[PDB]
Amino acid sequence: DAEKTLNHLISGFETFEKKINYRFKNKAYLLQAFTHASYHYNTITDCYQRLEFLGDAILDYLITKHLYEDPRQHSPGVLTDLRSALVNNTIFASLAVKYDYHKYFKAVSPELFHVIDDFVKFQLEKNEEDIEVPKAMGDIFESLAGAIYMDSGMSLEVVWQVYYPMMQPLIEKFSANVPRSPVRELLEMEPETAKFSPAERTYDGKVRVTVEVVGKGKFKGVGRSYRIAKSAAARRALRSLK
Amino acid sequence: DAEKTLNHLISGFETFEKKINYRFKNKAYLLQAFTHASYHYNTITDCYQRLEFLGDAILDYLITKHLYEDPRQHSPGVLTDLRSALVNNTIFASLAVKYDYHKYFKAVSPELFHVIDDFVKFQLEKNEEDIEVPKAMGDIFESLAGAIYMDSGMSLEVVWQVYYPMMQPLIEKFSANVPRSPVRELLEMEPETAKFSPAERTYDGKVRVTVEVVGKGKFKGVGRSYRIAKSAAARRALRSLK
Repeated sequence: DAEKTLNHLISGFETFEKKINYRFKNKAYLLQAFTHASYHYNTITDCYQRLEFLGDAILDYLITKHLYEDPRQHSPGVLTDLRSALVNNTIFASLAVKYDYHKYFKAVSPELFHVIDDFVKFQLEKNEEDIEVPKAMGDIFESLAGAIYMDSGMSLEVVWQVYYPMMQPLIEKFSANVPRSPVRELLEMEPETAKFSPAERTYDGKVRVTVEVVGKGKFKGVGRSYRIAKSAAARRALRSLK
Repeated sequence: DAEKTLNHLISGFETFEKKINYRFKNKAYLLQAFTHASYHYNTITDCYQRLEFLGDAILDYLITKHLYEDPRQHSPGVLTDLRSALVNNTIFASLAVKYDYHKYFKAVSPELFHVIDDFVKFQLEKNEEDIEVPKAMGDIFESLAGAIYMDSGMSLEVVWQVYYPMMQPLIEKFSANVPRSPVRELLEMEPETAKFSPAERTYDGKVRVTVEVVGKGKFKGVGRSYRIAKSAAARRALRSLK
């Protein structure tokens, strides 16, 4: 008999919905999100794997919409590093356990749990390297996103309401700690008080540019593109004025 | 002088906006989307690279929302193949030229254009293998998506209004031509007239399942997960009834 097999299965999820602050209308989405493959007891939904897939795309689109909107207005080279370091099944996974995803994880695997656990313990100790990683726990951070979306009528903002909070901090500590895109570093630096020459091309076919400043004189950049010539000019500048 | 440098730069884009059926309020988004790095003439926007990045995520989220909603309700193994074959900078690129993206591409590179061209010609001939690929032309199929979105106040549906049309056909020809997920192959096949045993586990620890049918008798599947045991049961079934 179904309708009750289920309550059986979601007993406890009460806290989890509390912890993450969201409340599932179809609880079956919750459960599935969390049903691994080895959990041969659940016969009423698919494992979460199909919601893992979906969820990726979402977190992607999102962490990306994010990084790209950052007023730090990153260079595109650092954007793909940042994208790459932030979407990352190992990060996803370290969030899940920061968030207890592993307390409601449904599977059959002692094997897997000593892992999952040796893994959980590492994370927290660290929090006042060589430690292997429970793939699945990035995998469910994904799935849930899928789950929640599918719950809210496919709402991106909703999923974001929930998940921002969780990465917001990580995302932020990554970015402060990068290459200050040097034009922006210093359009910011000296606002309307630094000026950029038209672009002018060169004998070995590169673009060159030149920056003047407030009685701090003028610096001269070169590179194979404008964007680059520009920052190279900025970079030599940025240097002086320290 | 700026305001006119620009009209200079977008002369022609009239057709392109026509061809794809969309009309840019800020034309500068259009232009940028299309400004390569080697195009040292444009000094009023960034090259499109930052909009390439953004655009990826979008097409991703989208082609994905797509594949996952497909009533064929694919297995998750085929979903990542399909995702992988459809998002693919080489496909993106073959759409761009199917769509003339290359007529409005701004760059400096004869070098690149013999490529771009030897490339364009190949595609069309084919249309009533060893041919190398202009990365940039997937790259701008992406960017535009970025562009358009950024134009429409960040509207996903809008970008989709435009881009669906372009992949809709490709997407569709890929899917018809895959592994028919065998449960679905035949919940479809024989609707309410095929039944699935509870799951029952085994001596070497796998899940097993059994399917009965309309006086077409009963077939028996095994695999390390339920989902799998199921289709394996389905598969042996599917076989008989041909």
